[PDB]
Amino acid sequence: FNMXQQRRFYXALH
Amino acid sequence: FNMXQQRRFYXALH
Amino acid sequence: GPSVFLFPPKPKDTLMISRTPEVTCVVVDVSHEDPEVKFNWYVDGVEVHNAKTKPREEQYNSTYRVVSVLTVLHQDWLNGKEYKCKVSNKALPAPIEKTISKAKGQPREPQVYTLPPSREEMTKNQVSLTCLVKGFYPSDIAVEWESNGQPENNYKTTPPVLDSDGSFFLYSKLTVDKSRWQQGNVFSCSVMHEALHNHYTQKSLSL
Amino acid sequence: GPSVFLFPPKPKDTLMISRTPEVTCVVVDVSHEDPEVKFNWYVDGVEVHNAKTKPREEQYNSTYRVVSVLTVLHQDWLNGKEYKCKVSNKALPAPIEKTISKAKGQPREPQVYTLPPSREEMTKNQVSLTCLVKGFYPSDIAVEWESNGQPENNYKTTPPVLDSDGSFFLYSKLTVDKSRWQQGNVFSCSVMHEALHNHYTQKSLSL
Ligand SMILES: *[C@@H]1O[C@H](CO)[C@@H](O[C@@H]2O[C@H](CO)[C@@H](O[C@@H]3O[C@H](CO[C@H]4O[C@H](CO)[C@@H](O)[C@H](O)[C@@H]4O[C@@H]4O[C@H](CO)[C@@H](O[C@@H]5O[C@H](CO)[C@H](O)[C@H](O)[C@H]5O)[C@H](O)[C@H]4NC(C)=O)[C@@H](O)[C@H](O[C@H]4O[C@H](CO)[C@@H](O)[C@H](O)[C@@H]4O)[C@@H]3O)[C@H](O)[C@H]2NC(C)=O)[C@H](O)[C@H]1NC(C)=O
Ligand SMILES: *[C@@H]1O[C@H](CO)[C@@H](O[C@@H]2O[C@H](CO)[C@@H](O[C@@H]3O[C@H](CO[C@H]4O[C@H](CO)[C@@H](O)[C@H](O)[C@@H]4O[C@@H]4O[C@H](CO)[C@@H](O[C@@H]5O[C@H](CO)[C@H](O)[C@H](O)[C@H]5O)[C@H](O)[C@H]4NC(C)=O)[C@@H](O)[C@H](O[C@H]4O[C@H](CO)[C@@H](O)[C@H](O)[C@@H]4O)[C@@H]3O)[C@H](O)[C@H]2NC(C)=O)[C@H](O)[C@H]1NC(C)=O
Repeated sequence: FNMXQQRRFYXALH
Repeated sequence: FNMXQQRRFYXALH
Repeated sequence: GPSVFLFPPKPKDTLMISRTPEVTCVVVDVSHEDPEVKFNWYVDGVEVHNAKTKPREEQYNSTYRVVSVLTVLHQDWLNGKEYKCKVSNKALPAPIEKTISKAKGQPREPQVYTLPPSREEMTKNQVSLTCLVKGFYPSDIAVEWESNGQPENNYKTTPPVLDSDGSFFLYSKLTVDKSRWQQGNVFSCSVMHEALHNHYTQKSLSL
Repeated sequence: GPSVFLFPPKPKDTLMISRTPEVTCVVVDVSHEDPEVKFNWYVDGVEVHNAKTKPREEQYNSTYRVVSVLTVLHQDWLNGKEYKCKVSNKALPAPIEKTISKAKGQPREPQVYTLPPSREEMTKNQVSLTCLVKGFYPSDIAVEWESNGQPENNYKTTPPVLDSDGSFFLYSKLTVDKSRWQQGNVFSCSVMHEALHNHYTQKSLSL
């Protein structure tokens, strides 16, 4: 999977 | 547990 | 009458933005004579209309089974919204209703430890690589293995087990040809859970 | 009407001659108004009269629960005899009947491997000692831990997990103060199963 997209998702979750 | 009784049990099972 | 069961998304699918999480409503014991079933879906009380209902399917016991699937948002499921499936069929007195949401309780972060195969297992052609995952809450978790960029599929994982402090642990077992272990190939256990940073962590294991 | 559930002996109790194995018949959803329940027991069709029936007990949901216990012979249970419990109560149309016996299938011997705690777990005050048990059939098994002659109780064991060849594996986790591991104390994982010699094997684990 795309790690940079996962990181952006987690940072933006709220 | 008693190991010698367990061994006798297993040897005599039939 | 028919019976309704309502199923959550796979843990991984809720945690990883590459995936699409879905909630699944299964209607069983639907009779040959009346097999018409309607579904209605709601999120925190508000009706939603994006569900996709499958065509009915007969069973090997003369009855039907009908399945509806709802795609949900990761963040919604993770932030505790509630999902309700309502099922309608003539052979019911009234519609059956079922609701689900993410397990509740204070989250705790998994600790992940890799354990090499025992010396005594080397008499064998295949060996066991172990990943211990402990101290996590809630029990929803996903565990995978890789090597050299690519997934390894020859693993089995125990269910989560309640530990003495009320947290959970499990073990995952990857079975590999002894060759590959002894050649020095690098393996990794990857763990996905809500209380990890990025929802993801990976630990290596090698000779 | 009432409902009847019938339970096998604990694996250890069937395997170890120091123990007394018993089969347990539980009757639930017995009403306040008619709580009289009779039990009859049979072994390979032949009635036996050594069961001991408990006094009825009320539940927190207005209903009763009645339990009968039958002591059985180790060798009989192990050699595949069948145990039948018949339950009688006025609120039934007819007596309910339930039968059990040892899981069937070709037995295979467990392989037992001990795994020390990870280096990365040493930052902690307590550490995890692991026992991997694999390749066994049927799934009925017991696992314990000792040290210096005496039982260690601070362990948890996963359920048996089906492996890719149709055999079973599990892992047991003993949690110990890091002190004791580092002092060089010797621990053992003990495993009881029908397909082991003596029904018993023990593997050591230490620094
Ligand atoms: C006539 O024949 C029919 C059909 O053969 C029978 O129907 C069965 O009736 C049973 C009794 O009424 C019913 O039992 C309940 O089971 C559930 C658990 O069901 C799951 O696990 C089973 C395997 O152990 C499977 O058979 C089921 O299919 C089900 O599997 C899950 O399905 C999910 C939906 O697809 C799926 O999740 C989705 O998957 C997709 C991708 O595949 C996506 O990821 C998506 O995101 C997900 O949402 C799961 O992965 C999948 N899981 C699997 C395969 O493991 C159980 O919870 C329930 O428990 C109730 O009762 C207990 C007992 O007291 C109580 O403790 C509980 O609280 C609860 O109230 C029941 O035991 C069977 O499920 C059902 N068969 C079906 C649905 O196929 C009829 O009964 C027969 N008629 C008779 C006898 O008269
Ligand atoms: C009103 O209130 C009563 C009582 O509170 C309710 O009664 C309950 O009804 C349930 C539904 O009818 C019923 O569900 C079934 O459960 C069994 C599994 O039960 C075991 O595990 C449960 C915990 O998960 C326990 O609650 C049970 O007590 C039971 O525990 C076991 O008990 C054994 C006998 O003592 C014991 O073995 C012995 O132990 C001694 C020493 O202690 C010796 O070693 C001896 O050798 C042994 O023989 C076990 O150790 C012990 N195990 C434990 C504690 O884990 C389940 O199998 C069954 O499944 C049926 O249905 C499913 C679902 O589809 C199907 O898949 C299966 O094929 C099967 O047909 C049921 O789910 C509850 O058990 C029961 N409660 C009881 C008995 O206390 C009423 O229902 C309520 N009224 C209502 C709601 O109207």
